[PDB]
Amino acid sequence: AAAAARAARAAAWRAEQAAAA
Amino acid sequence: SPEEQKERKIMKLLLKIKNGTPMRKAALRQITDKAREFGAGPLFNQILPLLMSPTLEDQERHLLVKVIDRILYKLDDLVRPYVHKILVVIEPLLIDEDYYARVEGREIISNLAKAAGLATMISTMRPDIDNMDEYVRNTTARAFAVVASALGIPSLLPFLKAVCKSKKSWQARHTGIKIVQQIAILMGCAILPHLRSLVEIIEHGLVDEQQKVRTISALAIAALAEAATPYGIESFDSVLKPLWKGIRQHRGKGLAAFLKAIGYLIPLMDAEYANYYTREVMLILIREFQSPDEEMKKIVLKVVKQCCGTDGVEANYIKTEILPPFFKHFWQHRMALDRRNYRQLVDTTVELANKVGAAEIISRIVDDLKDEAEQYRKMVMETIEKIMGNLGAADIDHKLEEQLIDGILYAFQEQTTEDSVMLNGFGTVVNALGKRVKPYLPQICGTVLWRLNNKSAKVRQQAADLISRTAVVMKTCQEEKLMGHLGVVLYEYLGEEYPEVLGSILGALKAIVNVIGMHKMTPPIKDLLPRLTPILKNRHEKVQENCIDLVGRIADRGAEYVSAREWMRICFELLELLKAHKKAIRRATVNTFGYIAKAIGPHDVLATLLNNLKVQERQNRVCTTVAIAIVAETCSPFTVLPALMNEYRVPELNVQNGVLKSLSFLFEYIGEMGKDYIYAVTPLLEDALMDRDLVHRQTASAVVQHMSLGVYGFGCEDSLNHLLNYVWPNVFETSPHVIQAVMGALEGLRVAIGPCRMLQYCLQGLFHPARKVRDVYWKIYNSIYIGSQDALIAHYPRIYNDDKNTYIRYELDYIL
Amino acid sequence: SKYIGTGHADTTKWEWLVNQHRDSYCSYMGHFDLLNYFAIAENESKARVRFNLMEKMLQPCGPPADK
Amino acid sequence: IFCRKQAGVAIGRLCEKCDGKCVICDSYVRPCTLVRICDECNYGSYQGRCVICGGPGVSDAYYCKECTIQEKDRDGCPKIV
RNA sequence: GAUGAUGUCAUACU
RNA sequence: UAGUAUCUGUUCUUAUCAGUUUAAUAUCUGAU
Ligand SMILES: *C[C@]1(O)C[C@@](C)(OC)O[C@H](/C=C/C(C)=C/C[C@@H]2O[C@H](C)[C@H](NC(=O)/C=C\[C@H](C)OC(C)=O)C[C@@H]2C)[C@H]1O
Ligand SMILES: [Zn+2]
Ligand SMILES: [Zn+2]
Ligand SMILES: [Zn+2]
Repeated sequence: AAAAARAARAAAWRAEQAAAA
Repeated sequence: SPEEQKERKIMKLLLKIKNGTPMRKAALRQITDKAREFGAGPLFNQILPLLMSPTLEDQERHLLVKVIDRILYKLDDLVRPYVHKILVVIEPLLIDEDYYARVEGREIISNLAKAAGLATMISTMRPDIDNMDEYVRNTTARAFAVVASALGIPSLLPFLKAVCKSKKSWQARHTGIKIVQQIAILMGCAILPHLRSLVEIIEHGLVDEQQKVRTISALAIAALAEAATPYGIESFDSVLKPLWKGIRQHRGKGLAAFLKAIGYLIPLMDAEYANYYTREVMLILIREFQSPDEEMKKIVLKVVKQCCGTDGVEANYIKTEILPPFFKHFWQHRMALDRRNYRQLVDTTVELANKVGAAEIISRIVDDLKDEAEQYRKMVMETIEKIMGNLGAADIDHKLEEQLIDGILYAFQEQTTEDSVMLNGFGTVVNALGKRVKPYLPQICGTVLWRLNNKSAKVRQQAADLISRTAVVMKTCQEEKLMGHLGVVLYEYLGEEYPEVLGSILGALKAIVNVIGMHKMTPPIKDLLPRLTPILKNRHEKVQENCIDLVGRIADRGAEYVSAREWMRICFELLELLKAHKKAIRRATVNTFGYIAKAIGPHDVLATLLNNLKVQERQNRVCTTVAIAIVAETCSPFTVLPALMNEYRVPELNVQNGVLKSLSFLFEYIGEMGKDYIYAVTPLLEDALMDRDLVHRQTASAVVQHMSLGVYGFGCEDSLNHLLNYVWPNVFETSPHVIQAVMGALEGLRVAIGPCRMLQYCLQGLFHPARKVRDVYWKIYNSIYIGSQDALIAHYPRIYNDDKNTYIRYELDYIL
Repeated sequence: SKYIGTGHADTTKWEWLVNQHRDSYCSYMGHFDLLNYFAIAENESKARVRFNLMEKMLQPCGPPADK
Repeated sequence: IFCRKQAGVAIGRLCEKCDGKCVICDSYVRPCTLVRICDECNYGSYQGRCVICGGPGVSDAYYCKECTIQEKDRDGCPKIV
């Protein structure tokens, strides 16, 4: 479900925020 | 009887004034116009018992005073036979404790004076000039001062000239000089054009045989000088030699009044004469330093504060001549037991440090920081606080620094009461020392930890507050291990049952996290935050605010060590606190929710919020709406609008109204940031503005208003013009909340697109045959005109002349 | 409603244009460059222009119509 | 329902229940300009009281940013009567 | 192709 | 709690003018 991919989505958001900055 | 009929009608009118809604305006207007017909007799006969009624409320008193003012203005010379009786009735009001009671008394008396004239006032008030009772004379003196304020000082000047030199009794001279004093006190700087005349009129009284006349003359000089500050010193030339000689002879309260007059005269002088004169009076002042009577000591302290604050009195003179006896005779433990002496000596000493230098004053009292008398310690600490808050610590050397450290340590350790003065003093001294308190910081944190382990929780609260106050300087001193230990002890004290101390502990923890950082923090964040999670449901606002701010800073700069599920749990608990009454908790909640949304991804929290949006249909839906806006302002809105608009395609309607309300508040909240998202939400707004449901039209108009006001001046004119074409046809809607939202949208669009476009939409129906169309379009025109009157000049259409009138604005048709 | 120059569904053409002209004259006397333009067009001082506009404030569109 | 008299030097206040609210449009977003009220609404026992309920005032009343943009701060004393 | 107005209805949302 | 909206039911001579009112109808008031 979404709970298994929640950490992957958070990591993808952190990677996007690192790439945007 | 006709008089009884008059009485009954006046009674009915006064009743309509006091208890009526309007009715008050009409009744007020008619009683001023019919004043001469009623006569001053029945009017004042009924008004005076009502005015002095013991059960009257303040605003009722203001209403009746306004009634009195109106009826007095038309009734001029008819009030004369009753002025004396009016006076006997009213003059206890002039000494009432209520300030507004005295203002209304002075206003009534001044209106009486301007209605009856100066002649009847002097003729009326003369037999009480030499009355035996002091309070009647005081009332008459205040009344004469207000009369002088009404008719002007020169109009009453010859009466004072005659009365102040009366050969018959000292009471008349005393009353005239008291009149001059009250004139000064009442009119302030307005006495300056006639200040010379008043001083010349009263100056002879200083060498009078009667002591009370000399005293009231000195007090009147002091009042005139205070009112004239900082001007008018030249007008006092002729008074300079008597007073200065008088203090070489008089003693007691007379000498006190003379010195007070001198102390108010000195700051008006230039540097040379101020120097000369304060050197002339310092011997008498220092002699009076040891007087036992407290009023004299207060007055001399006030005078030293005044004279030391004057330009021309050099710092070395104060150093060598003034400071040793001052500190030897005034700074004793006896004077610290009365509040007025306490406050006055503190302010005087601070003004002294303001002029002669901070260290010069500070070094003379630091050791008294270790006196066993706790009240003395509090006084000296407050003095140091005010002095150091004005000037800083740049003047303090190493020796005095160590003296200060030892003194504040001893004062903080031997503390038995929860004094906020000790807390603020410790905090400001340490924060002013800056990186210089670095060698003393171990024992200091030891004492804070000592007070952190006190059996009584209020001492612990004070210690935590001190931690929060000094965390920044402790960081810039680089002692992060003691700070970490402090964080560990506070975390061990997080199960505290008393809410204010726990809130202070949370504030201290926020300070410790801000100074040490999230990576080197002890305890780890992964253990700290779950401990903070159950504290969010506490009902006290201080614990709530502090814990929310702590969670927000943790989410801002140290969210690495916390999983996304714990942050979602925090968000779920935080959502309800957006509707709090206290604005500080709401602001903290907004900040913390934004930090969490910035830290974690948008997708999961946004999904939860949209789910909430669909399954609530209740009051907290707007809470959810606010949270969506927070996500959009803190994170980027392109992470919210796709999912928000894809959820809009479900045909359940109530969800669509929720989406629209969310968009409205979102645009209102993000403001200028929405300028890049007008096109993105334009099709949905097109859909909603043409939908059959009228609630959709109203909320969409709200979105248009918030949008137009948010993007004002950033070039979105065409998209708003397009949305204006869908907002406009709803101007004939009958539902009040809808036409209200339409008018709000039209006003926002007037701001954003300009009044010219709105006027272009308006001009056809301004003179439409249908009255309903004219009502609507003239309402819109009224809104545009009130908002944009001067701009419309450029936007009015060309209206041609006819056979009777000229309608062309020919000036605008000029071409050079 | 208490603001001079606003209107309603019974506003006549004469009153509306009188309001327009008075608003326009006050705007000319406020906006320095409008009055500058007008004082360059004719050959009159700015004070004379201000005087003329003030005399025009009494009846800028002439006497009104009946009914 | 608004007083709408000529405001003076008196500073409008808000109670603890409405701290941060805009008195014209009820919005809580972006306060901008300090509220001034007429002298009659601040006279006597009325000084420092809430401009919405007349209760005790604890903070300064503000017009929101949207109201000042639309010049709704220039319409007179907003004390509700 | 012009669906308005009213209540004893009845049913939904605030 | 009491406000709105949607279905059901009703919705007033295929006999002629004037007056109030209406953007015009409609409504109301009088005469044939
Ligand atoms: C004057 C009052 O009208 C009096 C009274 C009794 O009126 C019924 O109480 C009013 C208070 C109402 C409150 C506090 C309503 C809660 C609302 O909560 C929603 C979710 C909104 N919240 C926000 O806008 C929150 C945060 C914003 C973004 O940030 C800030 C700093 O405000 C609005 C209301 C607060 C009282 O006004
Ligand atoms: Zn007011
Ligand atoms: Zn209030
Ligand atoms: Zn507002």
